[PDB]
Amino acid sequence: GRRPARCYRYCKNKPYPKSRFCRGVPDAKIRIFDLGRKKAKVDEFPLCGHMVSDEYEQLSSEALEAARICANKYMVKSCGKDGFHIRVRLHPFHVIRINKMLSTGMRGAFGKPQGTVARVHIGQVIMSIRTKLQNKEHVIEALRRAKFKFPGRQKIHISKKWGFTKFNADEFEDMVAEKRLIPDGCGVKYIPSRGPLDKWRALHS
Amino acid sequence: DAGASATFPMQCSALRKNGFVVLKGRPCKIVEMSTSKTGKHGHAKVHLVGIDIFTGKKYEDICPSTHNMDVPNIKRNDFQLIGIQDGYLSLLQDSGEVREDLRLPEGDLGKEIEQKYDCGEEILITVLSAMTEEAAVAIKAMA
Amino acid sequence: VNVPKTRRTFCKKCGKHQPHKVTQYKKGKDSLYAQGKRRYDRKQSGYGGQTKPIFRKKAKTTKKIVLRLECVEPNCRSKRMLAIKRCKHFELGGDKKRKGQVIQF
Amino acid sequence: TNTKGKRRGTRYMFSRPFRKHGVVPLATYMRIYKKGDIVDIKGMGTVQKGMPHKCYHGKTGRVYNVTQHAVGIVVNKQVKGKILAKRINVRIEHIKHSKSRDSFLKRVKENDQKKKEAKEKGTWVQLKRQPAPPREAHFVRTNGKEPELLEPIPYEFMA
RNA sequence: GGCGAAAGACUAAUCGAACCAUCUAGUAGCUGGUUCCCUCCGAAGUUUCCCUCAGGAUAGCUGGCGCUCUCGCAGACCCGAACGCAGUUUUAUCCGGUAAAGCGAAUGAUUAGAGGUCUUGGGGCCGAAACGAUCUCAACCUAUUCUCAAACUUUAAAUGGGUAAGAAGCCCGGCUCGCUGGCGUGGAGCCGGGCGUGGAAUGCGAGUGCCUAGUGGGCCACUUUUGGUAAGCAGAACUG
RNA sequence: AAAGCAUCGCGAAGGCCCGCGGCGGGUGUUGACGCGAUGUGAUUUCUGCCCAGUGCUCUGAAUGUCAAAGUGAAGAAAUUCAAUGAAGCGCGGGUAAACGGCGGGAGUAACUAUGACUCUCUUAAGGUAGCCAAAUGCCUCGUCAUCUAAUUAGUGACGC
RNA sequence: UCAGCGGGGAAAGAAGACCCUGUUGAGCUUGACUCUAGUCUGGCACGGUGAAGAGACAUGAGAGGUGUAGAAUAAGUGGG
RNA sequence: UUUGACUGGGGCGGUACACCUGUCAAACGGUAACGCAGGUGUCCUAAGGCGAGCUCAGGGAGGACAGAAACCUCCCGUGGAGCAGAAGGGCAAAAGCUCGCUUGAUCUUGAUUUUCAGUACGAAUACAGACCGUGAAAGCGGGGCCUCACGAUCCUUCUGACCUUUUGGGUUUUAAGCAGGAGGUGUCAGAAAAGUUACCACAGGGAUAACUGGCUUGUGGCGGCCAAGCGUUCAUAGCGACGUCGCUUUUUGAUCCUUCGAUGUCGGCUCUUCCUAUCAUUGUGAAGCAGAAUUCACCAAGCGUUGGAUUGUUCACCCAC
RNA sequence: GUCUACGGCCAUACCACCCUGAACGCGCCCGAUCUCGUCUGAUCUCGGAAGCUAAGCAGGGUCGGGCCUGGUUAGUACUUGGAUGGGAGACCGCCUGGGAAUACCGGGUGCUGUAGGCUU
RNA sequence: CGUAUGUUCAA
RNA sequence: CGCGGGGUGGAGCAGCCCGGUAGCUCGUCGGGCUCAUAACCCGAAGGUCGUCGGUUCAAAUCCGGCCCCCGCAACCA
Ligand SMILES: C/C(=C\[C@H](C)C(=O)C[C@H](O)CC1CC(=O)NC(=O)C1)[C@@H]1OC(=O)/C=C/CC/C=C\C=C\[C@@H]1C
Ligand SMILES: COc1ccc(C[C@H]2NC[C@H](O)[C@H]2OC(C)=O)cc1
Ligand code: MET
Ligand SMILES: [K+]
Ligand SMILES: [K+]
Ligand SMILES: [K+]
Ligand SMILES: [K+]
Ligand SMILES: [K+]
Ligand SMILES: [K+]
Ligand SMILES: [K+]
Ligand SMILES: [K+]
Ligand SMILES: [K+]
Ligand SMILES: [K+]
Ligand SMILES: [K+]
Ligand SMILES: [K+]
Ligand SMILES: [K+]
Ligand SMILES: [K+]
Ligand SMILES: [Mg+2]
Ligand SMILES: [Mg+2]
Ligand SMILES: [Mg+2]
Ligand SMILES: [Mg+2]
Ligand SMILES: [Mg+2]
Ligand SMILES: [Mg+2]
Ligand SMILES: [Mg+2]
Ligand SMILES: [Mg+2]
Ligand SMILES: [Mg+2]
Ligand SMILES: [Mg+2]
Ligand SMILES: [Mg+2]
Ligand SMILES: [Mg+2]
Ligand SMILES: [Mg+2]
Ligand SMILES: [Mg+2]
Ligand SMILES: [Mg+2]
Ligand SMILES: [Mg+2]
Ligand SMILES: [Mg+2]
Ligand SMILES: [Mg+2]
Ligand SMILES: [Mg+2]
Ligand SMILES: [Mg+2]
Ligand SMILES: [Mg+2]
Ligand SMILES: [Mg+2]
Ligand SMILES: [Mg+2]
Ligand SMILES: [Mg+2]
Ligand SMILES: [Mg+2]
Ligand SMILES: [Mg+2]
Ligand SMILES: [Mg+2]
Ligand SMILES: [Mg+2]
Ligand SMILES: [Mg+2]
Ligand SMILES: [Mg+2]
Ligand SMILES: [Mg+2]
Ligand SMILES: [Mg+2]
Ligand SMILES: [Mg+2]
Ligand SMILES: [Mg+2]
Ligand SMILES: [Mg+2]
Ligand SMILES: [Mg+2]
Ligand SMILES: [Mg+2]
Ligand SMILES: [Mg+2]
Ligand SMILES: [Mg+2]
Ligand SMILES: [Mg+2]
Ligand SMILES: [Mg+2]
Ligand SMILES: [Mg+2]
Ligand SMILES: [Mg+2]
Ligand SMILES: [Mg+2]
Ligand SMILES: [Mg+2]
Ligand SMILES: [Mg+2]
Ligand SMILES: [Mg+2]
Ligand SMILES: [Mg+2]
Ligand SMILES: [Mg+2]
Ligand SMILES: [Mg+2]
Ligand SMILES: [Mg+2]
Ligand SMILES: [Mg+2]
Ligand SMILES: [Mg+2]
Ligand SMILES: [Mg+2]
Ligand SMILES: [Mg+2]
Ligand SMILES: [Mg+2]
Ligand SMILES: [Mg+2]
Ligand SMILES: [Mg+2]
Ligand SMILES: [Mg+2]
Ligand SMILES: [Mg+2]
Ligand SMILES: [Mg+2]
Ligand SMILES: [Mg+2]
Ligand SMILES: [Mg+2]
Ligand SMILES: [Mg+2]
Ligand SMILES: [Mg+2]
Ligand SMILES: [Mg+2]
Ligand SMILES: [Mg+2]
Ligand SMILES: [Mg+2]
Ligand SMILES: [Mg+2]
Ligand SMILES: [Mg+2]
Ligand SMILES: [Mg+2]
Ligand SMILES: [Mg+2]
Ligand SMILES: [Mg+2]
Ligand SMILES: [Mg+2]
Ligand SMILES: [Mg+2]
Ligand SMILES: [Mg+2]
Ligand SMILES: [Mg+2]
Ligand SMILES: [Mg+2]
Ligand SMILES: [Mg+2]
Ligand SMILES: [Mg+2]
Ligand SMILES: [Mg+2]
Ligand SMILES: [Mg+2]
Ligand SMILES: [Mg+2]
Ligand SMILES: [Mg+2]
Ligand SMILES: [Zn+2]
Repeated sequence: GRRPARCYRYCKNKPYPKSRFCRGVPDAKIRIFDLGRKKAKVDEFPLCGHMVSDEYEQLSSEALEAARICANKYMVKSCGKDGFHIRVRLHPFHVIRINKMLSTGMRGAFGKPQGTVARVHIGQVIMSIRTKLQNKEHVIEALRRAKFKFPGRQKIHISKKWGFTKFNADEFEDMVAEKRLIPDGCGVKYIPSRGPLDKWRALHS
Repeated sequence: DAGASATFPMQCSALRKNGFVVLKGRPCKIVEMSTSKTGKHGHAKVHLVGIDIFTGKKYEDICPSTHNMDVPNIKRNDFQLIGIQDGYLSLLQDSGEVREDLRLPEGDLGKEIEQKYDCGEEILITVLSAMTEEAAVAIKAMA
Repeated sequence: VNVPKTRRTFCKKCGKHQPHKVTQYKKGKDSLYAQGKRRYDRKQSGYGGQTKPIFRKKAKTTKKIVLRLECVEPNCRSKRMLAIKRCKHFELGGDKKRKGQVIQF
Repeated sequence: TNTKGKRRGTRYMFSRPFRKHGVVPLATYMRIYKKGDIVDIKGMGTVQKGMPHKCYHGKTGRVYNVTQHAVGIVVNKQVKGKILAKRINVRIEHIKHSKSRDSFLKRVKENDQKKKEAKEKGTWVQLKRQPAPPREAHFVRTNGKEPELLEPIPYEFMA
């Protein structure tokens, strides 16, 4: 089976991604990174909550899967099966190796792929949930449960941005009225006041 | 006429059940390979027997795994047959030349070749030349 | 490797480029009266067994081809040995390569 | 153990800069090199002939021989615990004039010229360079404006 | 050699080759030892080659011996009247592709939704004799979006590496050349003259030869760093 | 070791062996019911298949190899070159109580299972008569029975 | 200090027999390398007296078909 | 008489033994492991040399048979092609392609670079002197666009001079020289080389394994955290999936620090003491605890934990108390 | 003001689409006898001068793409040297010096050498 | 030279 | 976790090696012969060459991954 996660907690090796030099990597435990209502329009889910790592460590693909399931399950219970959208912001790209010791020694010890981990930085966001403002308490509580599936310390931070966009919530509505933020599915498109005037014409037509 | 010797040097343990080897001054093809490490802790030896490339005579040898063994050089090519005279088959080259040297095989193979020629169909024989001698040992037909 | 049977190259005795007849050098027959052989026979005489090494660990699967270039000038039949790189296959005056022709299977 | 390859590790060193590939601009060949001047060695991968070895790239030497396409350069090379003056031949594509020597040669002319005017005028012109001296005293006018008060900002968790 | 109903048994306490003397002080890259005092200097476990890896040769590190020079003074008293270099900075100039960053920049990897929809396929419906109409899902394109790279990169540090900071310089006149050449052209060399504000800081006296022992098992720490779950583990860089 | 069994060599100018040497010496004051060399191991009952390999042996008409001496040819000669061709080897036969060796896959019977049967690859021969988890079986403390309250033991059976 | 005792002295006895290293051996084996006693075989000598035979090699002839077609392609092989 | 070396002990294995690319490698250069991803012992009369013309991969549109795919045409096309091979670099009126002519892959003396001891070999750079190729010419070219593709002494063999010597002189053969190639040492600075030893020997080695101790704790053992779920209902009486944090040295590994002028090896037997992660027994708390029985947890090691069949057994398994 | 020929730097010069272009030029353009070369006088070579700036080309345009440059990012990331600093660690803070890169926001859109020409 | 076989009962 | 040998019509097996075109036997199917079956005779059909990539003008074949099925080795304490 798997070694305990304590054996691969620290970013001890250079990144070792699945590439043409690293063949036979088993598929990561986590495959679905986005769940809930991914289609919900930018304006439907303004409130955003992030789980932020406070250590420079490795999070295994299995750990990412368990937290995703744990957060999803609770959010369905508290807000509904379509009252939010969860995105896992870490993709396990670092391949960890195992030198199988089956009853020779350390001769030729370079191991074989065992799994994948996501090298996380202090302050890198681990997972994000966007929902309505009235569900802030649940998003903290849901993210609180998912914290117990990870090693190390994590912090829950309610973002001042609007939804999953990179624009402040307190000014998001103003930019949309002034056509500097066109709703484009999940996110928005920023309209730079540059480029051919035809594009400005269509927007204001 | 390249200086490359017909003798080709190669190890013994890196020889398979298909490889060509020269045993007792005779080109041979390996038909069995079994290694063996005698002594509690000594060098493993490899026992290998090769059946000749031309003759059917098997040949046996014992060599330390590490030791090296000569590998023969084979010039193989197949040409269509046009005419049989005095036991000397007449052959045709891709270059366009005709040499009526060599000889039909001295067994059931050779007799079976000539009766095909007498009937007349898609015929072309291979020319195997190792060391200094030659043997025509194979038959082929077009489609 | 294909090398032509003739080439125009420098002739040392003529002091100028001349046509040369190109053959392949082959080792001559040992004289048996060469100093080294006369010593070898004298050393091997009598008892003692083999007195000189017998090389066995051969490794080269090719040889360097030496071309015997002969000046075609009738008054200067000078010969010079010119070596080329190692090659498994070598022929003099082979049919030249052509482009854009069918493989012919 | 690494290989002894002559161009090992020069993947980026002898590569051309981004969007600088192609024909070698011809002012490179129009430069004049004479015995005694100081040249910077910088191998260029476009020209594979007359390459300097990788140990001489980034080194500066003195020209001692000039040929049709190349120059002989004396370059200092540190070999373990000794420095050897190595004489290397490189095509002029891989060298350029050291601007440091050109700047110094200009200053020698300027010093020699300035000395002649110091004799026909008494005045003593400073020739030797001086390290940056401590700043001399001065006044700082507030111009009525009171200096702005700076305070450290409160911590904000930006995630 | 013997002898062995065979155990390599027995052959004078000796046997898988007796005993005695000699060759013979046999050879040993291996173990052990290697004898008074004080004084001064003082290492190496690294490079390359070796049937080399418990050893050598080789360079390095060491010592000894020098030699070649530089630097003296106002004074019996008291009393003034630089040759060059550098485990360092500065100034100038060149070198680099690590850290970081980037992926709405190439290469490779990778999540989501949106809009188009030419073509391409599927589902399905009208039509249903025929095309045909129409909708969907994909593929495909476009603009965005999540996340990454030792063996990717437009960018790109810090530390770092080279060189220069004059008298072997500069300036002026002349001459030689078989090289070069439209041209006393170009280049180089040679000869004569003139010019000291010795052309950054700081420190220091330098240069040069011979002979040469020991060493060539290393180990540790900061920081960087490879393999390993890890190790008082194995392997590197840097300085101590 | 042994009796018993089998095999091998030898008719003396010999077999086997000794010996530095003397056609010296042992067997041998011997002669095939003998001497010498091996294997197996009383009796009882049997001793299957394989001569492809490796030995050994037989054969030598003849081809292929094959030394010295000799013979020829050229040359001033040294020398070179050719022809000739001993044994041996190669070629052919015999021999396993010489050394030794002795197979896979697939289908198939009217419940199921199995497989007398059949197909196919393949060897020099494909392990026969027997015997067995054996002093010989990993799996294994095999499965069944017996022996015991309880048996990794014993015994009997079974045998890809 | 006495009688005991066997925890410790990593107790004594012996320059570890295992294992590894040495460009250190020895006993034995063999398709290892290089030799050798013996043995087989050929040649020269000791080695003589007779008799009857054979082969190769070189020189010249004048011959050497045959199922077939021609009526002897002796057998080929060229210039024809 | 020999039966290589390296080596997380040795053997098996591999070749990290001679080389090349990218990385490691910490932005000069150098830099290790049986580090990672690969390649080499070749190939080429052109795939060498020059010149000339040309533009590639791919895509769009169109054109009888013709279609996904035959050939023709236009358009876009920074190289997304090709350049022998591994990779990296380089290259677009070219280094690619096609064509033409050729033999600079020739002869010769030095200098230099790379590895470096700054020796050799190999390979390479820039010149010089001949003789040539090509192009109108400038010019380019003494092999392959660059980074690998290879080999001493001795010996043999070949090539060169109206060459030197061949011994008292002369002629001739022969032999020996001088210079340049080749034949090869891949353990690639280059011995000529099979096993076994449990019958063994010597010098040594804790530079080095097998047992004990130490570090480590993957593995083994034990415990916790969250809570999807199990539990007629009910996450948490008793359980705990996905994850995740630990402890122990009672297993095995990993390592090789101590011991090879020696620390007696397994198991049992006997005997003492100790630990608690408590089976029982004393005191208790909880239950899906009516009673009885049972389960969970706390204080707790004071005391006890047995008799046998098989097995050398530790371990198992069964009989019985 | 600008062109031609030969250029140096090699996008501030490229790319798309557009508007304008006097003069001279550069072009397109006409033709194949000669030179020369092609399946094809399209290309290439040659001999010209009826027409045209349609194109090339040149100048300009475009809340244009690209490129160049500046700001922001940010004294952030990273980093030299130091501590018997913190923290179980992972890592972090400070002292001493150095100091980036996107997104995002401005500005620019060839300069110039030699020779010859044209613009009352 | 060389081939085998023919489901049960039933006049 | 090692080393080797193989996967090819319904069955067994060639071809590989030694790149240009999948074959042998049996079976299956159809027609004879026979009263009928087999035997025998005349014909026919049948394979993604385990799968995925790469090289090549061209892959069952050469090279490299994955799956499957079988053997060999695992020694000294
Ligand atoms: C390997 C050999 C040639 C080498 C080029 C060479 O130089 C060898 C060299 O002379 C060895 C000497 C050198 C040393 O200085 N003194 C020693 O005495 C021996 C030969 O290769 C073969 O031809 C046969 C090779 C087949 C194998 C059998 C024999 C080799 C024979 C040839 C002697
Ligand atoms: C495999 O089991 C074992 C292996 C070795 C030893 C002896 C060694 N143990 C420690 C010492 O080094 C040595 O003691 C002596 C007296 O020689 C014992 C058991
Ligand atoms: C290992 O077996 C060792 N202790 C004994 C060797 S017996 C010769
Ligand atoms: K390396
Ligand atoms: K490497
Ligand atoms: K990218
Ligand atoms: K030394
Ligand atoms: K006798
Ligand atoms: K046999
Ligand atoms: K036989
Ligand atoms: K003999
Ligand atoms: K020329
Ligand atoms: K060696
Ligand atoms: K553990
Ligand atoms: K010991
Ligand atoms: K125009
Ligand atoms: K009935
Ligand atoms: Mg690591
Ligand atoms: Mg946590
Ligand atoms: Mg003799
Ligand atoms: Mg070149
Ligand atoms: Mg007795
Ligand atoms: Mg014995
Ligand atoms: Mg005695
Ligand atoms: Mg002594
Ligand atoms: Mg030693
Ligand atoms: Mg050597
Ligand atoms: Mg060693
Ligand atoms: Mg020692
Ligand atoms: Mg690098
Ligand atoms: Mg980085
Ligand atoms: Mg960046
Ligand atoms: Mg010394
Ligand atoms: Mg020394
Ligand atoms: Mg030492
Ligand atoms: Mg060392
Ligand atoms: Mg250590
Ligand atoms: Mg260490
Ligand atoms: Mg160590
Ligand atoms: Mg009997
Ligand atoms: Mg017998
Ligand atoms: Mg028998
Ligand atoms: Mg039989
Ligand atoms: Mg004979
Ligand atoms: Mg028989
Ligand atoms: Mg049935
Ligand atoms: Mg049987
Ligand atoms: Mg049995
Ligand atoms: Mg039993
Ligand atoms: Mg038994
Ligand atoms: Mg039993
Ligand atoms: Mg009993
Ligand atoms: Mg029994
Ligand atoms: Mg005691
Ligand atoms: Mg004692
Ligand atoms: Mg000892
Ligand atoms: Mg001893
Ligand atoms: Mg031993
Ligand atoms: Mg040694
Ligand atoms: Mg010996
Ligand atoms: Mg002995
Ligand atoms: Mg032998
Ligand atoms: Mg060793
Ligand atoms: Mg070397
Ligand atoms: Mg580097
Ligand atoms: Mg560095
Ligand atoms: Mg570097
Ligand atoms: Mg390339
Ligand atoms: Mg060209
Ligand atoms: Mg090399
Ligand atoms: Mg020249
Ligand atoms: Mg060239
Ligand atoms: Mg000689
Ligand atoms: Mg003489
Ligand atoms: Mg040589
Ligand atoms: Mg060597
Ligand atoms: Mg021995
Ligand atoms: Mg024994
Ligand atoms: Mg130790
Ligand atoms: Mg030691
Ligand atoms: Mg103990
Ligand atoms: Mg231990
Ligand atoms: Mg622990
Ligand atoms: Mg565990
Ligand atoms: Mg769990
Ligand atoms: Mg130990
Ligand atoms: Mg003791
Ligand atoms: Mg001791
Ligand atoms: Mg003791
Ligand atoms: Mg007991
Ligand atoms: Mg307790
Ligand atoms: Mg107690
Ligand atoms: Mg018992
Ligand atoms: Mg025209
Ligand atoms: Mg116009
Ligand atoms: Mg713009
Ligand atoms: Mg900027
Ligand atoms: Mg029947
Ligand atoms: Mg019937
Ligand atoms: Mg009937
Ligand atoms: Mg009836
Ligand atoms: Zn000549």
